[PDB]
Amino acid sequence: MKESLKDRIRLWKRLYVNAFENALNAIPNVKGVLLAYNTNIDAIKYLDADDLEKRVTEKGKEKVFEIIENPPEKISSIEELLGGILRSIKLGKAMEWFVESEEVRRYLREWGWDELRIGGQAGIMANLLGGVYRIPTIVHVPQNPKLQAELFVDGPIYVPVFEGNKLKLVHPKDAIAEEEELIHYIYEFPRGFQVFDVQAPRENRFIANADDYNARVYMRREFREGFEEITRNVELAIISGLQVLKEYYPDGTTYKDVLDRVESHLNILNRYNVKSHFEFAYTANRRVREALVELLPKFTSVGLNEVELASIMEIIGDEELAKEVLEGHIFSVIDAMNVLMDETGIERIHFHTYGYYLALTQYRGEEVRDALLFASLAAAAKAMKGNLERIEQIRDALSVPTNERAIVLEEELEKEFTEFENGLIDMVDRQLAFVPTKIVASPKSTVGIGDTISSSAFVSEFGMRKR
Ligand SMILES: Nc1ncnc2c1ncn2[C@@H]1O[C@H](COP(=O)(O)OP(=O)(O)O)[C@@H](O)[C@H]1O
Repeated sequence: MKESLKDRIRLWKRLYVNAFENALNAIPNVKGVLLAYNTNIDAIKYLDADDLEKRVTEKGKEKVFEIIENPPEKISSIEELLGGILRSIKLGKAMEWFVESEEVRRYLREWGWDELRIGGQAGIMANLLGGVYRIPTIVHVPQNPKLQAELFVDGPIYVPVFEGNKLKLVHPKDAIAEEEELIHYIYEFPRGFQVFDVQAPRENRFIANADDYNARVYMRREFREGFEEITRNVELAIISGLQVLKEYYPDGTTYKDVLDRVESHLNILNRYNVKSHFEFAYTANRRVREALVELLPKFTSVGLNEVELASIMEIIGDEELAKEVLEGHIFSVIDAMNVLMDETGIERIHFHTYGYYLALTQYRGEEVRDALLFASLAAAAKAMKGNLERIEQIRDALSVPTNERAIVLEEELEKEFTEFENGLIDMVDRQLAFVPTKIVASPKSTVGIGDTISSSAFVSEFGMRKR
């Protein structure tokens, strides 16, 4: 049956408002979520031409400009920091270098920040799931100074504290201690920024990471010892922050030290039938990347984008597929997703990119589609306001026009697969769900959108399936 694009656009409108209502009613059904490993502080500085100008000349825009062409590994100089910000302005691509010099670290603080917000994939997810969705959340916070603890929004957000051979769950502000401030200085520039000669073709950002704890994924005592106690409190779990692991460290330690600890956590989660999602962020190290892929079988769900899916295909050996996946060919993406599920036996894969999301699941049902639709609204709301606070703000996203090209793209899925409903395809032993998303032109924040996308779909889908 023929279906005009205007009718299709109308049809998705109804699906979106229904998914939303369905999600709002299901969310209250999730008993608890554990957010693990990376949490920190995000110090945001809105770049000012004159300031950066005055600043670069100071050190001497000599070395600074040499850094643009020959970028270093980490930031060990003030030249390397400014050369790095500019370069990020040039290529207009998002970068992040690790500040190794305590000297540069003092520079960063003096330079200051315009505002502060929680950082870390776990941290951002805590404020969203706990503060916004109000789902009782337990989160890992490596260092909890007062500056860190107060970045947490009021809501059912807890941190585990060993109260005399008694594991208690208390709010961050009630668990402050004299620890280190783990700051990630985020420098952002508009779609058109003006510095020296260089112009920015897009609104991006450079991150100066002065975080020594999340770099090595150090675990709090409670997570290394009372993990089984914590786990008893949750229904779901979202793991992240491992993409930082290196094969070898100068102190003779290795990635194995950490993964060994992580694998035993997954076994406890499994033992209690906790559904877990892994955020497979891009992992530059191949050996570490291979290790993470072998861990996948122990997870219920996975989330990844194009670059990440492709990166897995490369190590999995499917080098031809990875190339097309990076090429953005949607029928190739589906292929890679099926290959990955064949390879790992994982229960669910949520793929997100610009314009549409895909979810390959072994189980069937509309909940997977509505969850992806709720997540798309949440991502739009977030990009719109920059900062979410109430679950209502998400209702505003309904006014954002759906990606029309993704709608046209469904027609091809339709002639290729067995759509039994819109965005729903029946496969022999699995289901495929497709959802055209809502792109926000010139967004506010854009800092934790990917986390917003993955956690919102994973959590809401579960509440909906929990029924
Ligand atoms: N302006 C925007 N409007 C709607 N969605 C966006 C926008 N910018 C990014 N997104 C979505 O969020 C995702 C970003 O996630 P990801 O690629 O993992 O990167 P990051 O972790 O840096 O946010 C994209 O895949 C895209 O689907």
